Amino acid sequence: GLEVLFQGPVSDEALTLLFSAVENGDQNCIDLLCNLALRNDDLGHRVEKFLFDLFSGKRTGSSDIDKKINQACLVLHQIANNDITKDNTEWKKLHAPSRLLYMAGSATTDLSKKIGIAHKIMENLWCGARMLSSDELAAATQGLVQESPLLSVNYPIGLIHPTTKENILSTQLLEKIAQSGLSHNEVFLVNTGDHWLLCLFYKLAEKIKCLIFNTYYDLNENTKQEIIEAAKIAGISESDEVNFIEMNLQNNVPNGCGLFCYHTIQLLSNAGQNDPATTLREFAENFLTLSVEEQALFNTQTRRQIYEYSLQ
Ligand SMILES: [K+]
Ligand SMILES: [K+]
Repeated sequence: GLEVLFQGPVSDEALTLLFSAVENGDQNCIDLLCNLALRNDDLGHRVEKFLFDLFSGKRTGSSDIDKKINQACLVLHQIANNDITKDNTEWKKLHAPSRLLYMAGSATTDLSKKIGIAHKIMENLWCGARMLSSDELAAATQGLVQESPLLSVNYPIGLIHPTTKENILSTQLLEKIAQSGLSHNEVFLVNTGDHWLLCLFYKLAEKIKCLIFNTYYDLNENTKQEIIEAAKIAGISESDEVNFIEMNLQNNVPNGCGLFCYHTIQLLSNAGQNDPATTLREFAENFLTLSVEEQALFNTQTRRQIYEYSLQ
């Protein structure tokens, strides 16, 4: 029944058939899966994505298919570190930032066998406590909203410039207003040391509303004031109109401030006709009712879905 994988463009159904076979099969089906995702052709590309979507939680799967993927990742790890593969740098999937190389590098805990892999992708890319860089966050948050014209995300900045003490959020706002104006929803991602803040500017019928989403410990009145000063540039009247939503969610999600910024923008993109403050506050409250494992799974899955934008 798997003969259809080699007959013309591969159906989304034929792919589910493949992973159904892997779920119920043994080492042959795993080896077949790896062989197919290693291909340069369109079929290899389709298999590679479907596999990555299951590896990242973008597609749900049985707990049995997750265990097959862990094996596929280990097989690819061994192929990526094999001497034959290293001698043939023309094999793009094994020498470039690919989904396949990322999955391969997630197979052990020995960094000694992830060095070359990491270099080809760009250091421990698979750490669950990585404080996200601005470029990595910029790629993911903006790719996330390509199909949402009403939702605009800006390049991640710091709140205050180190060598001049100037409000950068004040300048980014000014420039965005001059360059394109403020969209229906305007997202600004602002760094305050270790922390990424989600600054959402949204209009409620000719009335600008501001909203700050903090997923760590609460903020200093100093940093809060610098934000408000910037917030007033966008047409916010008095400091009381700025809504600071602050709930620490980063106990079991270390340095996950950028992770929550990403997932938040996704929530806003899929619930367009609603209230941002409610959408976010309900998430943060619901997130605290989850188990340690459900949170650690969010940590892992969001990190993998984020880095996909830094891959080909
Ligand atoms: K957009
Ligand atoms: K705009």
